[PDB]
Amino acid sequence: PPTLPFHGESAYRTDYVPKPLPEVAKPVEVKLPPTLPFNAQSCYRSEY
Amino acid sequence: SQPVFASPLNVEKRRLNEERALMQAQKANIQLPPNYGDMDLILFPEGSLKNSNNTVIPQSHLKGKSVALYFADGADPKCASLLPFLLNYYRTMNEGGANQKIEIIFVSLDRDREAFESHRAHMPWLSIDLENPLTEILKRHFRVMKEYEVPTYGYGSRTGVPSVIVIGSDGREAQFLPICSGLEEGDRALLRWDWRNTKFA
Repeated sequence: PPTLPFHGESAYRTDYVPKPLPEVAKPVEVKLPPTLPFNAQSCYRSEY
Repeated sequence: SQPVFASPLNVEKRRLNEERALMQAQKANIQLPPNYGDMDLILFPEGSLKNSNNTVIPQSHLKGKSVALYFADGADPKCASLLPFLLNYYRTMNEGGANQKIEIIFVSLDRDREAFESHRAHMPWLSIDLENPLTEILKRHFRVMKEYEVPTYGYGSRTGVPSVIVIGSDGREAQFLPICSGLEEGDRALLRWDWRNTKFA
């Protein structure tokens, strides 16, 4: 009599295949608002 | 080495990429053997794909599309049941849009050229002929067997024909559509095919 072949693969080795890594290199760039000039002056030095 | 290592296609990948790394090292602190992400191949050579009425179409025309390999037989009753549904999915998804998004590439389990052509006349998407070894090394790559007749390297049957495998650029299986698989839900697995993430870069 012939010998039947052995097909079979457990659930772990069917769907817990090593998966591709998620692509990540995403820093968050922040822009510093430029400082305003100090246009303010005192009373004594303004009038006297 | 995705989804498997011991494929003829991945053997060819490793040999070509790593001998390129070797000649680069001889020409020049480079890694031996090279990393799998750094391995790059050409999945389809210039004479592989052919659209309807037999004009050559190259790989680089598949850019920006979700491409799925249709592994199919002609006399199989699942295949006969599944072919019109993948036709309507193809037609409606490529009509509902200003850009073509899905592509299908057939490789065959027909016995001979007459069965290949009789099946091929009913499929408008891209196809790969039966004589070139690509239509065999793709099945050895993606674990699809008719029966246990290939020399198998401790594989299991990932699927029986029919199958559709959404593929990537480097041969990595992007996703499986489970017609005859662990979910066994046939002729409705086409709805699980997404086209946002699985692009052919």
